[PDB]
Formats: sequence, structure tokens, C-alpha cells
Amino acid sequence: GKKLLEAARAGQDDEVRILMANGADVNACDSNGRTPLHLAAVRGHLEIVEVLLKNGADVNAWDVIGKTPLHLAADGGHLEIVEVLLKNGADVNAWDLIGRTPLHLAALDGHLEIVEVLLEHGADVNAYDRPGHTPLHLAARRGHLEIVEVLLKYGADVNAQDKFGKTAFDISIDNGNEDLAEILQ
Amino acid sequence: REFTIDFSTQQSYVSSLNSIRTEISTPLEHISQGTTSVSVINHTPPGSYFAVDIRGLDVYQARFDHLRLIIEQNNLYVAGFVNTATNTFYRFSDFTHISVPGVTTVSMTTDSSYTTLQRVAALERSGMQISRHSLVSSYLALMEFSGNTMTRDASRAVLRFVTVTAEALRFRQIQREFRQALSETAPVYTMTPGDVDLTLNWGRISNVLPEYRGEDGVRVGRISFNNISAILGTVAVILNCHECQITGDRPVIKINNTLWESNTAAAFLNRKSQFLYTTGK
Amino acid sequence: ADCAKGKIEFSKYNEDDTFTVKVDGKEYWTSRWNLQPLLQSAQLTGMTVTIKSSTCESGSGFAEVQFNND
Amino acid sequence: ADCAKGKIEFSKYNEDDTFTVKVDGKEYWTSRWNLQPLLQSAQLTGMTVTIKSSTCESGSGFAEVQFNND
Amino acid sequence: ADCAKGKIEFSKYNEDDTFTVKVDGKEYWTSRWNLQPLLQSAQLTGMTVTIKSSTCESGSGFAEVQFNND
Amino acid sequence: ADCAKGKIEFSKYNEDDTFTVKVDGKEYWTSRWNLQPLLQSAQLTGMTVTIKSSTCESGSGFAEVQFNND
Amino acid sequence: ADCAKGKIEFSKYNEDDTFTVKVDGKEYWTSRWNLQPLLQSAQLTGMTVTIKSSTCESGSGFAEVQFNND
Ligand code: NA
Ligand code: NA
Ligand code: NA
Ligand code: NA
Ligand code: NA
Repeated sequence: GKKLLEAARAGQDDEVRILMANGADVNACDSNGRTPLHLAAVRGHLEIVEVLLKNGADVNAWDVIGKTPLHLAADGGHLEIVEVLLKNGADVNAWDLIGRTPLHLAALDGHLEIVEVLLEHGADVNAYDRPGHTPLHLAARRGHLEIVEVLLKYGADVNAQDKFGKTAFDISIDNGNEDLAEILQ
Repeated sequence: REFTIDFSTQQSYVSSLNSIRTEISTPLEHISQGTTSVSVINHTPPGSYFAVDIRGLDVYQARFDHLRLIIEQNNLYVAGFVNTATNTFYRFSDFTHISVPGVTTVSMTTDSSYTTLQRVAALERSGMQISRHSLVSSYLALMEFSGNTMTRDASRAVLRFVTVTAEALRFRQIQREFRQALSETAPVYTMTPGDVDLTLNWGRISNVLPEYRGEDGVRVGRISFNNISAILGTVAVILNCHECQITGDRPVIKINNTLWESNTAAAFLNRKSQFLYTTGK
Repeated sequence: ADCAKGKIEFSKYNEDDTFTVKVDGKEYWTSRWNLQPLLQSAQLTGMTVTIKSSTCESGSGFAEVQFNND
Repeated sequence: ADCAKGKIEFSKYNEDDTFTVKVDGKEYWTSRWNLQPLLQSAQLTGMTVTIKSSTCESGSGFAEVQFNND
Repeated sequence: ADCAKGKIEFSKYNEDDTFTVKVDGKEYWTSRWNLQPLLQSAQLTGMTVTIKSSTCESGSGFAEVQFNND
Repeated sequence: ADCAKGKIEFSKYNEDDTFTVKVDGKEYWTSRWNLQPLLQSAQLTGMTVTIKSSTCESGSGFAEVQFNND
Repeated sequence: ADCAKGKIEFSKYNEDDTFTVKVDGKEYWTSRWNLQPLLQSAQLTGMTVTIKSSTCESGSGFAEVQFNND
């Protein structure tokens, strides 16, 4: 399994095709459950994702954490690979063990293009993490002003309170992101 | 071997130290300029010692000339002192392996450590003053000393003498600072916290400097050297690390062109996530 | 899979409290907080790190990494 | 934005448990406790850090910082 | 029992948040969070550790380890 | 106010959960655990710390301290 | 009482999560979580630590320790 997941991570499309043609399993997990689709998705290798998916690799397949290829794509900012996963039936609102949606992850890492594509595919804008953290809280935290402005524009709840009562405005002040605080006024 | 450390003038004093260094150590290839280097003590069997006759406390006079320090050569510790008038070697309890032929050996109950000496002396090295006058007083205390147990004044004398002999031999910094007290103005040398720290880090410094290959700096615990002149201006002689090792087996790690004692970096890189640390009470 | 193996080229604490490292030319991030000091220590001391993960595309998450002094 | 890039000139733990660093002549503070020892290790070792924030005015906050070696 | 005594040959942060070290040719994992940086620092300095566990085969877990000055 | 400036002479964790450092001949304590590793690291690396407080009385608590390499 | 003052001869993370150091030939354990990295840093750098406790027999616990620079 290791060779097909190494090839996938390296984006080596002809090595993926040769291993597949020698009967390597398309769904082959590492330790921690990472499948070749997970590795391809995190590296943004579009061509590898399309050849894996057209060999019958499981689009929703979950790590031990409950991270799916659409989560790994989102974490990595890989817009085109997010779009092809969604167009092959990957669940937009898949939540990991700790309730994190792909919209939470995108928000967390500042990736405005995939925040916009996820929202347009029906991502739950106000989705609550286990400690009641919304995407707006993760994006006010980490100081991603552009994300915070794309949220708010799409009807994100500014009033929403985490498990400690703390708003998005609170968590910007506690991160000393004064421009985020201004934008949240 | 016997050497003299002559306190008559700064010249005689530095000359004396340099002569000792040249005989008992060899310069590091990479930390040597002219004949001023960081040198590694040449290997000698444990128990090997050299005697240091203290001279010149009264400038250029053959007075106050009955004190000899016995220095274990491999580590430069002062194993004890000899009253040459009474032919008596007062040896610290941790140096029973040092035998001086021809003298009466008085094995003391007191060990040689600074922890002990400072306690018995009721004198901390940090801030300790040494002047020509206090070395004479120190000499007189040692010559008056008799007994198998150090007294406060004898301990104070040894603290002062170890500093200006063994520690100055190790550290050109101490040689430089202390030697001012030998000038005609007779100022007072005050041992600084930095001087104390050097003495406390000698083994660590010794383990690291041999690895130096011109890095932009050297960091050993609290000690920092930013260039070779800082190294040379500070350290003269190091242990032969071939108390060099505290734990582990990796002398150094080069980080951002600075040679770090690996233990030091390990000691601030062994923290877990701060949030978890503080909340996990 | 072994996503990347090499020295950490840079690391970065992110606003979402995850931590990114660039290894062998690829960036990966982890949300595991205890990996922050572990990775920064590896970076400072020049350890070779092997980022391991189900998927290995640049910008992907990881929570398994091996550390070698060499 | 990249607010400041350079070595940490001083760091400072504040009474409100935030932590300030001065980089390239500008001071920035962070309320992310995790960054405290990471910034101190970077300061100790002369890492070049890049303070990143949407607001770069000296005295403002940050929660994103890149750590580079020489 | 004292399963392995020697330097850490490699360490590894695992997906399940446990941490593995290879000592005397055998891998051992621990779920003690506090041991992660302590083992990594031991590793970086070549500190000898003694892994103590009920079973000593490679793959065994441990919750006790001695950091030696050997 | 700058209460003391200098290297840390000793540090001490007390049974009452306070952490004392002696700087420039004066002792101050803090119960911020965040400061323990920071202060001890400053101590073992010889950083110059500046203890700051509105309260500069000996034996008083502090929670503001600047760290400088020197 | 000052039970022991000396360098840490070994440290050990115990199965009950307490942490033991051997100082002056006697073993002392502490359940104070904050002390683990500090004690290991002292061990790594050869700091003289002073174990203070109400009982000094080997096997006693402690919650107070001084970290000196000798
Ligand atoms: Na000479
Ligand atoms: Na010589
Ligand atoms: Na070492
Ligand atoms: Na991944
Ligand atoms: Na800012």
C-alpha cells in the first residue's frame, strides 16, 4: 500500500498508474488511515485525484481523526481539488471527531477561494465545533481579515458565543488582531 | 613540576601563568592566535600535580615566600597547600589520591569545593574582593593555619588564592581582571557574577570549545562568545575532554552558525505546548 | 506514506493555532499543539523530519512525524 | 501582511499573559500562549522571524509568525 | 522491566498522539504527553534513556522511563 | 517600573506554588506557570531579564518580565 | 528541610505520572507537573538543585526545589 500512497504524495501520475496496473489497492491505508486520495488531495495533485477516483478510490474515506480528502484539500488551499472532490460526491459538511468541518479548516488557514467555493456548495456557514467555535471564530482568531469579510458577507453570526461565552470580537482582541476587531465592530 | 606564580607585577603574574599554561597544555588548532590560545590540558595520570610557589606578594621581595599550592594537573583544582617553612602539605579530603613526597601530609576533613570553602569562609565568591593586601593576609592566614580542618580565614585565603591562580590559569578573563590589583595603584579586584559563572562552566566550556571551527558564536549555558577574540579574551585553558560530560554524548549543535553546547539547547527545547503546560496543573 | 523527509526549511505558527512546516519544498500543517515545540526543536537542531500521513499533497495536514538527529 | 522580519530584539511576558516581541524595531504582542516558548527559543537562537498580521502598526497584536533559520 | 537502555535512535509523534522512540533497536510508544519533549531533548543530546515496561518487545508501550547521565 | 535587571542568580519553585527568581540581588516571585519555563530558560542561557511590576518591593509578585540575550 | 543539594544523577518519569530525580544519592519524586521540564533542564545542564521537603529519606516526595547555577 505504501508505494501507491508515496507515489500519490509525490504526484507521480505514471507511477500511480503502473502500481494500480500491478494490482496495488486504490484504497490502501497507512497507519493513521491516510489513503492515496488523502495524500493526493493534501498535495493538490489534481491529475492524481482524478485517476484515483476513476480507479474507484473512496472519496469520503476517513483518517483515524475523521479527516476526509475534502478536509485535507481545504486545509491545503487546493481549490481545484476541492471542486473535483465535491463533483465526485465528497460530503461538504463532513465533521471530524472534534466537529471540524472543511469550512472551519479553510477559515483557520485563511484560504478565501476555498471558503467561497465551500459556501457556494452548501457548507454550513455557522457550523459549531465541539467548543462552540464557528468558522468566524477560527478566522477572527488566526487574523484572516479577508476570510472574516467573506464570512460576514455570507450571513455569518457575529453574536455567536463559544463554550466560554467568547464572541468572534473577543477572540480577535485576545489574539491582538486590531484590524480584525475593527472589521467586526 | 614546580612553577612560580609571581605577583610582583602584572607582567610577572601573566608571565607566570603563561609559562604554566605552555608546559601543561597544548593549544587548540582552531582557537589560537600567536602564542595566545585556548589550550587543552595535556593528558596526565590522575594524581599528577604541579606545585605553584607563590611569590611577589610584596613586590619583588623574597618575603611571604613559604606558600606552595598543590594543583592537580588534569583539572587544575587546588588539592591543598604546603607551608614550606614547616614542610607541611594540608590536603583537601577529596584529594587523598595526591601524594606529595618529602612533606608531612595533613589530610583534612574539609573538601576542596567552593560550596564548602564558601561556607567555612562565610564568604561568597560573587563579590569577593581580592587585592594585593588581601593576598598577603590570605598568605599569613595559610601560614598560621595548622590543623586537619579548615578555619574560616584559611578558607577565605584558599578562595582568594584559587581564584588568582587556578581560575586565572583557566580563564584569561580572570587573569585580566585580577591582574589590575597588582598594579602600583593597588586597586581591588572584585569577582563578578560573570567571573563566577565562568568558573562554574569550565567543564562545559571545555567540552564545547574543541568543536569550534570558526562559527559566529559559541553558547554554553549562560556563557556566550561572539567571536574568537571573546573566546581568547576569556578562556585560556580547558580540560582535556578526550567533568566534560554532564549527560548525553553530543558536545554541540550548530544552530544558525552558532556553536551551542547541545545540553543547553536541549534544556530550552524540552518544553511542551505552553498552553498545555500552564493549564495542566 | 512518507510525505516529506528533510530538514525543516521554515516553520510557522498560524492564526488558527495550527503549525506549518516546510520540508523538502512542501508545506504541511498540523493542528497537534505538542508538535509545535517538537517541530521547532527539530528545525533548530537540524533534525531530519519525516512527515507521514494518509495524504501528502502540499498544504495538507499531518499528525505523524519522525525525528532523526540524521 | 508581513509586518516585520528579523531577529527578536527582546521579548517580554506581560501582566495580562500576552507576550511581546520586538522585531525590526517594531513591537507586537500575542495572546497565544503557545507562542511564548517558541518565540523565546527563536530569540535565543537568532532565528529570523516574520511577524504576520492584518495590522502591522507597532504595538499591535499578532498570532501568525514564521520562523526561519539563517 | 528495564526493556532498553541506550540512546534514542529516532522518535516519532504518532497519529493517536502517542510518541514512539527507538532504543536499543526496539520501538516503544508512550501516551504520556509530558514525555514527548523530554524524550526529544534526550534524543537531541544523546542522553541514554532506560525504557521500562511490562513487555519489552519492539512495539510495546511504556509509561516510565529513566533519563540517565551515561 | 523596572524592578531588577540582570541574569537570574537562582530560581526556585516553592510549595506554595510560587516561582522565585533572584535578579540583581533581589528576589521576586511569580505564580504564572507560563513564566517558569521562560524564566528557567532565561536562567540557564544567561539571558538578561528585566523584572517589571508596579510593585518593585523585594519578595513581591511580578508577571511582567523582559528577556534579552545581551 | 533541605534534603539534598547536588546535580541530578538521573531523572525518571514514573508510571503514576510523578517525576523522580536522584540527588545526592537519594531519590525524590514530585507530582508537580510544572517541574518536569525544569528538572530535566537542570539535569541536562548540570544545575545544582536543592530538594526541600518535610522528609528527606530516599523515596520522599517534594514540591519545592531550588535551581542554582553552580
Ligand atoms: Na613566563
Ligand atoms: Na604546551
Ligand atoms: Na553535551
Ligand atoms: Na495529509
Ligand atoms: Na497586528
